[PDB]
Amino acid sequence: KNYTFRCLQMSSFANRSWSRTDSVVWLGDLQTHRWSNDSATISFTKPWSQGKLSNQQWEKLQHMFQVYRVSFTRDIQELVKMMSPKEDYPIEIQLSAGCEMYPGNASESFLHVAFQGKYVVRFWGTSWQTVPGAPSWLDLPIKVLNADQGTSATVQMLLNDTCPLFVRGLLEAGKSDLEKQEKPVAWLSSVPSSAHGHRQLVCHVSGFYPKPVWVMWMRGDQEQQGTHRGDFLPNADETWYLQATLDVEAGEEAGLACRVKHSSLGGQDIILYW
Amino acid sequence: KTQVEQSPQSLVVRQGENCVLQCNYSVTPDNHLRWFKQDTGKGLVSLTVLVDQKDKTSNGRYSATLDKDAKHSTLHITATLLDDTATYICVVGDRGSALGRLHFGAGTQLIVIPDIQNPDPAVYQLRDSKSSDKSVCLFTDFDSQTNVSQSKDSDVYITDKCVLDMRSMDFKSNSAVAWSNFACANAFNNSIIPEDTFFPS
Amino acid sequence: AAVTQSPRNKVAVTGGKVTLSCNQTNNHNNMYWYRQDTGHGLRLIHYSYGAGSTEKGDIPDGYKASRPSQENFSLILELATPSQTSVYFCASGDEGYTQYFGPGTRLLVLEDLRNVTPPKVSLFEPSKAEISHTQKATLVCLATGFYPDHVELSWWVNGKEVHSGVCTDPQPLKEQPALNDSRYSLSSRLRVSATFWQNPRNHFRCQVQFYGLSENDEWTQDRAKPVTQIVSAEAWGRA
Amino acid sequence: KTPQIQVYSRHPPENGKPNILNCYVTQFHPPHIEIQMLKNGKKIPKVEMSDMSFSKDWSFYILAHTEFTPTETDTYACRVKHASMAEPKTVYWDRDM
Ligand SMILES: CCCCCCCC/C=C\CCCCCCCC(=O)O[C@@H](COC(=O)CCCCCCCCCCCCCCCCC)CO[C@H]1O[C@H](CO)[C@@H](O)[C@H](O)[C@H]1O
Ligand SMILES: *[C@@H]1O[C@H](CO[C@@H]2O[C@@H](C)[C@@H](O)[C@@H](O)[C@@H]2O)[C@@H](O[C@@H]2O[C@H](CO)[C@@H](O)[C@H](O)[C@H]2NC(C)=O)[C@H](O)[C@H]1NC(C)=O
Ligand SMILES: *[C@@H]1O[C@H](CO)[C@@H](O[C@@H]2O[C@H](CO)[C@@H](O)[C@H](O)[C@H]2NC(C)=O)[C@H](O)[C@H]1NC(C)=O
Ligand SMILES: *[C@@H]1O[C@H](CO)[C@@H](O[C@@H]2O[C@H](CO)[C@@H](O)[C@H](O)[C@H]2NC(C)=O)[C@H](O)[C@H]1NC(C)=O
Ligand code: NA
Ligand code: NA
Ligand code: NA
Ligand code: NA
Ligand code: NA
Repeated sequence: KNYTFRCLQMSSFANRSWSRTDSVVWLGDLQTHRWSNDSATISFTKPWSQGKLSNQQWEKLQHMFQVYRVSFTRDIQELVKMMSPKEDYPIEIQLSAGCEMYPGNASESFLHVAFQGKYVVRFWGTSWQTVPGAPSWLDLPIKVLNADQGTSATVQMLLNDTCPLFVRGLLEAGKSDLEKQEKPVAWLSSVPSSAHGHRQLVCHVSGFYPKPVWVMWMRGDQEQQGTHRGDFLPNADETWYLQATLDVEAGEEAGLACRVKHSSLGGQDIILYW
Repeated sequence: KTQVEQSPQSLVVRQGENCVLQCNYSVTPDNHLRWFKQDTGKGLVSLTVLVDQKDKTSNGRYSATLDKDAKHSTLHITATLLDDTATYICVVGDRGSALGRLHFGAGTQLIVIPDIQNPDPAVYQLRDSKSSDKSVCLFTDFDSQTNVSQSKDSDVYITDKCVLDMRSMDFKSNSAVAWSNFACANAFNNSIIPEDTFFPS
Repeated sequence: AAVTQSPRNKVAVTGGKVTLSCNQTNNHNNMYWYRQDTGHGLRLIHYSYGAGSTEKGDIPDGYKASRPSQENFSLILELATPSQTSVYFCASGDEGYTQYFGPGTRLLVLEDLRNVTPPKVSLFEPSKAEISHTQKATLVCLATGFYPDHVELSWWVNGKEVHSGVCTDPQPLKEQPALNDSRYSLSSRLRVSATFWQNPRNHFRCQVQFYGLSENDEWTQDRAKPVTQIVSAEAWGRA
Repeated sequence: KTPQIQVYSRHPPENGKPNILNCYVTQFHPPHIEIQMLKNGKKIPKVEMSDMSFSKDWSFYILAHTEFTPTETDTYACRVKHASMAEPKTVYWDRDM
């Protein structure tokens, strides 16, 4: 299948003096890197996080990021002074950067920037641009950022060349983690559903990887159309948690089963009878 | 002590000699490096700017290298002229935009001793345009081997030597001036002056 | 892309107010003030990203910045001190990295103005002996009795400044090197061809611009107030 | 945005059996947040936090978890302080939910 490599930067600027930048890196829904503000170096969160980079290529790439993090912090502080007093502290800046990998040497790279939680700027082709809906005052920051040909050449290289090359290596090195199968375990429970005579049956499903799963409340062969899947919730061990609720009438509980289909079960569906 | 260091601190060369000036820096990042020439009590004249990881530039008799890996630049002056006498200043810009700070080296002082081809050492007396009882003594046309010493008598004033350039005639000459309230025969006694120095009258 | 500074030279007293002005018609958003002291590179005092913006540089202490317009960026020394004796450089720029530098301002802050004295200027005409020996004619200019040493000596022929065949002592000499606030002397030569000096339509002038008191500096002594002024000496060519 | 808090166990809850309790805090900004996991209204020591990350919509999320052993009597909760709330929000673990 297709995998998106996502480098997520969160930068908080409380006032002229105080700031922190924290980064996490995801390949699909698996974390590959962490870079805490407190750490001089990027941390691997998998044995295979260096992908197929030599030690010298990785050291070179890390050194570039180390200079970037310091430079970025000063650049934002200077841009605030430049736009003063239009924009003031506190300021949150987020970057989402990476590449989506497609079959047959195809990929697309992205670098999106959010200011105070709104997507306002991307890197596109050879320059920074504002996106539809961004405020006009960003034209000055963009003009200043776009004067820096050295940064533009580096960003172009990272998006066009480094990202897809690095990620092709990660996919090879991490293949056995990315393709892991972990079995769901299910269990049932019930509560009042703020309706006089109505019960809410809950089917809990936990420990499954990967994410795609099917969970249905059932009377025999009849799929209970009232079934509501909650959100996919993460477990600490890089597996998933999901619950499916059914609002029933007190007494009708008898005859209901919860059925779970998952790739890990090799066709042996879980059926739990209330 | 600082992020940009220049060597030598100072140097004296003779006209027509080449010299090399060094700049070493710790500035990070290093977007570009500029060489300025600053003549005495004047402003900054850009000679060259280097921008690439391994860079070479030229500007007439000036050439420069930059190696961003070594954080090292050299400025080469070919065939020095009197007018190269100046301070040479290395500057590193830490961005390719107005968000940049400039990091200035403290400079290298270059002195170029001019070549006096046809010396004619002499001591002339010059009279005041207004009150012609006043005069100065002009020691002129000596080659750059001759040193002019301050007077032993503290009521006699003697300037350091000074080279002028009559550009249209392609002609340079050294001179020093002495005055007091004393004759020109005696003015430069405390200096070792050429034996064939012309004293008119 | 030109930048101008005024004044170009200023003598001030400790405790006095000094304003250094920088003007730029490039429509540059960005302006920068530096000082240059022997043994150091230029050091950033204050900068500005536009009208109403002032930002502290590396060494802002003892200076206020003012950006009243896109064109003008001023450095204000509210209480001048001797440590602010320096050469001050202004620069401007757009979004690009290039800073375009002005020509510099020389500031001297004296403890006291009591010894400030303008020069006497004397022009010494060429020796007939030099002319017969060399077919060249050296004029000498002498500025004497001045304090402090903030003078600019220039040569003018027929109302136009000359540089060819000129050289001025690189620093004034002290008239009484024993004394604390010695007066200075400075000499210059202008060397021309004998035929040029011999032409009686050639008017030669040695000019000394002296930097001293402003019209608004207080003066308590009997002698003339030693204000900023030009003193010059002139002679015509002759056979 | 006002933080959503979801409390759930890793394994089926059985009285007296060790387990892991998850507190998943989502849809909040700015990212400054204090998350406490409580036993009988008292701070559980040595609670593990995931790195903070953010979703497609740029809102922040983090997973807190801790070892716990459910009993008939003990109550478990997740308490969140965030600028978007005058008062701390507390969500109680209900095994039946
Ligand atoms: C794992 C690898 C795969 C690739 C993953 C995706 C890659 C992209 C991920 C994150 C972005 C990383 C960007 C890396 C740039 C690194 C370049 C660098 O060296 O650091 C540079 C860092 O400076 C920057 O580029 C700062 C980053 C650009 C700003 C990012 C924000 C863009 C949007 C603007 C924010 C909008 C809100 C602002 C308004 C706030 C005020 C109100 C330093 O530049 C200087 O040194 C370099 C030498 O090293 C020289 O080439 C270069 O001429 C000179 O100026
Ligand atoms: C890098 O690739 C871009 C085009 O790709 C787009 O922008 C990237 C940053 C990344 O986001 C991709 O996934 C995007 O599809 C090249 O940009 C073109 O460059 C030429 C001239 O250099 C220009 O005329 C085109 O208009 C640009 N394309 C666009 C859409 O603007 C860029 O040159 C590449 N740079 C290098 C160094 O490889
Ligand atoms: C800049 O911001 C930081 C972080 O917000 C300020 O430090 C905080 O101050 C409050 C007191 O009002 C404390 O409760 C926090 O615990 C502090 N946090 C940290 C990490 O120190 C800091 O004081 C601000 N600085 C200035 C100059 O205003
Ligand atoms: C985030 O990391 C940065 C970078 O290390 C910290 O900045 C340093 O902080 C100390 C003060 O604690 C300064 O003296 C250093 O000079 C700073 N380093 C640089 C490169 O500026 C920053 O303090 C950290 N932020 C928080 C909130 O801890
Ligand atoms: Na690895
Ligand atoms: Na690896
Ligand atoms: Na900056
Ligand atoms: Na040098
Ligand atoms: Na300085």
